[PDB]
Amino acid sequence: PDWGYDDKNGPEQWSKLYPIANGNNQSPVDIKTSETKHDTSLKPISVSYNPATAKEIINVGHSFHVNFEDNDNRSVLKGGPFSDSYRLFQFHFHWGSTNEHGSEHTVDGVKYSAELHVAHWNSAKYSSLAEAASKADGLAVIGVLMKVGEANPKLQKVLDALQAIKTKGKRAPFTNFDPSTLLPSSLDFWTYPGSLTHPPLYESVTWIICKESISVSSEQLAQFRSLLSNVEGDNAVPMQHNNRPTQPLKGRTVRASF
Ligand SMILES: Nc1cc(C(Cl)=C(Cl)Cl)c(S(N)(=O)=O)cc1S(N)(=O)=O
Ligand SMILES: [Zn+2]
Repeated sequence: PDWGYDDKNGPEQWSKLYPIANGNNQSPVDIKTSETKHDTSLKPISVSYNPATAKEIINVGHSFHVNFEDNDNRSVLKGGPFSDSYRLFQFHFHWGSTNEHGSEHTVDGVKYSAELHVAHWNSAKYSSLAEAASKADGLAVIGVLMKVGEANPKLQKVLDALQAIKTKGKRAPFTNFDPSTLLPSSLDFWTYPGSLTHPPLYESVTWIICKESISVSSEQLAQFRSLLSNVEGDNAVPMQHNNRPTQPLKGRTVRASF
């Protein structure tokens, strides 16, 4: 695994292997609210997820992923800036080494403690995730800023599952879960054209960033950081952080739905 988040293989070094790191549509960004453009043409975000599409949780070494069956349109995102239906395939989190930072997106310079990514691919235009992932209109990702405070009970199934995937490569079934339960009450959002926030950093993402945060406790964040990046039997290496710094807007417009 050439890339990671440590001093030698981390975000400031990704450009050596992935020159798109220094591109014009890189994510995440700082959303400066004085510079957002309210767009009257934005429709409300519509999510409709079937809990039976939940499939598997996986320790991928730098993070963990919760994957969904994506063979049909049982679980879809519509509305907002999109004409096309986008098919749910994954959610995951980013976090930092301490409570002070850990989100990827920031709002008016303010860093949150963690961030939820709910990822979808354009099944109107493309035939698979692998095809869509490199296309400018291929991916739609909802970002939710997670503010340290009260324990969030909606995270329970996810946190309880981590003990079965402690080390790199471990995976387990993760079923009967609707991740719309993790979204805030308001789906008021910012949107901008951007990228995956880690390699391969493709500029394929329409970002949908929620205005409203969701909560997370200090102890729930500790559960994320207690996951191990090493394989079973090796020296324990906690997953301390996996958030990328904010990237230059390079003249992009962040639009507001509100
Ligand atoms: N950084 C990143 C990478 C991927 C991956 Cl691992 C692929 Cl192999 Cl496409 C994906 S995804 N949704 O897994 O295709 C999303 C992101 S993110 N953090 O939401 O921008
Ligand atoms: Zn992410």
